[PDB]
Amino acid sequence: KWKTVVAIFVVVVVYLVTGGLVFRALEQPFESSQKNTIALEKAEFLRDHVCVSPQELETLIQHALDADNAGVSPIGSHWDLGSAFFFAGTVITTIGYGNIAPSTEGGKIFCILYAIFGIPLFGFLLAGIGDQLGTIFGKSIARVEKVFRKKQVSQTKIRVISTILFILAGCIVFVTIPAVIFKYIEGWTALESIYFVVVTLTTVGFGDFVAGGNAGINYREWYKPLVWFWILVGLAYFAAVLSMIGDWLRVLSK
Amino acid sequence: KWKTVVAIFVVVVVYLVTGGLVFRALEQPFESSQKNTIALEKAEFLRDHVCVSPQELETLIQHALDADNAGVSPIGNSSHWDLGSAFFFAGTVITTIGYGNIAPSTEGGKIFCILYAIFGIPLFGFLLAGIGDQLGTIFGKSIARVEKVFRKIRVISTILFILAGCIVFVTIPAVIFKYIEGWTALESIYFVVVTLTTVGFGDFVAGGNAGINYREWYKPLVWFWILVGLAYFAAVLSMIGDWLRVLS
Ligand SMILES: [K+]
Ligand SMILES: [K+]
Ligand SMILES: [K+]
Ligand SMILES: [K+]
Repeated sequence: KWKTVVAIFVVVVVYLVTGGLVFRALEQPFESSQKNTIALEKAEFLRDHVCVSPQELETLIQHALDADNAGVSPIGSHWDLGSAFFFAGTVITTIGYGNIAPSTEGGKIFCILYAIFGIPLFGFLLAGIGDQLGTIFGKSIARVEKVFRKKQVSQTKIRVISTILFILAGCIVFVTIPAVIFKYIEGWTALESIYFVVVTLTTVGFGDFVAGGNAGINYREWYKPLVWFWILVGLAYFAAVLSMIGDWLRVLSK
Repeated sequence: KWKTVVAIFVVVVVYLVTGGLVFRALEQPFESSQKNTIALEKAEFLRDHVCVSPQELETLIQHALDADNAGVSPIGNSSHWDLGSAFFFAGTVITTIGYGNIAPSTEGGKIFCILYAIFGIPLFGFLLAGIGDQLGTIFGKSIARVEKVFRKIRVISTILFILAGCIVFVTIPAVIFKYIEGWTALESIYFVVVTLTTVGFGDFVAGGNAGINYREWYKPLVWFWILVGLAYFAAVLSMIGDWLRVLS
């Protein structure tokens, strides 16, 4: 119904206006801070180095940015058999970190066709893992559900206890335990690790934090595909969690 | 069934190995080219400018990168967190596109983004399902008018919907982004596909240029296109999924 479509639209538009105001309240002071810091650092380089013109400076910065955009650090491979495999995975899962992206015209063309047919192909694997996890957790939850049924507990509370039991159990295995590993391996903060997990498993994938992206960290070859395996089982868990939040939002709608 | 789950896994693993080899065949020679280009550009700067030491060169390059990571161009008044630009950022999280050209740098901004995504993505799901049902009624009533003419079929209707929607949601907006943002014909189509599949690399982001001073009607209209375009692409990717299930 169009009447209900307009209602959800008004809620979403308000939710975005609200979100945007909270984000600028938390981010605009830091943005202004970095805007002034680069203004000062560029101005002090032209003071200290008189043999450098303001135009020659901008040309160098542009050359450094062009290199960084291409996935090459302008300080001091991303397409190796393993790193390219994980890139492909990032496209198929719709995460799209963008820390690396195709620069070649042909690379962009192949990326279009690869995503179009690859994303539905993953959909089957994600639905398959989703059904398997629903059988593993489903059998474990039923064992607990039978215990409360004997205790004359209401059908309401049992379903509530089960929903909190599944979320809490999976949150340990797919969110907490991997974030502890990323905090130690990648060397991020407790917040930045949880932030990476949520941003990854929601398929948002900003690319500010990417597992196995540090030049200084020389971790073994098994880490990159193991991260992709965590993603595979973690996306199925998060899909169920986001579906339950949707289900609870439908309850609040009625 | 687990027997079919392992089968799809083997297909996906092969598809990734294949994909990775095609991507490196197209990208690794250019990567090596840019690796040598920055090496020579830095070496030429230190030759032409003797008053600059190799240490103070890396320090500025580092300062420039730090600024770019924070979403501030180290080139050359404009903001990324203004009422309108922050609204589009919120939209990017909710649609799961996540361009990442801008992302929260604050610990609090990161905390709020976790909660915002968790409750916001399902909220969008309803709006996307609602637009999906409405488009299915608009395109469904228009296809039935043509279907009645030939009766006096399902394959002919699928080709008609894909071609019609591809003009309205992919072709026409790509032409606008090529003129407004100033991208190539390829880069505009590439941006549209990367955006409407919710991949969102962030290499190309509408309303991201510092030099381009587009009005307050540009940034929200882009999200309005994202809103109706995601519903179209969701149906297209569902049909490709349906077609693959037939081949299975
Ligand atoms: K990104
Ligand atoms: K994404
Ligand atoms: K992304
Ligand atoms: K996505």
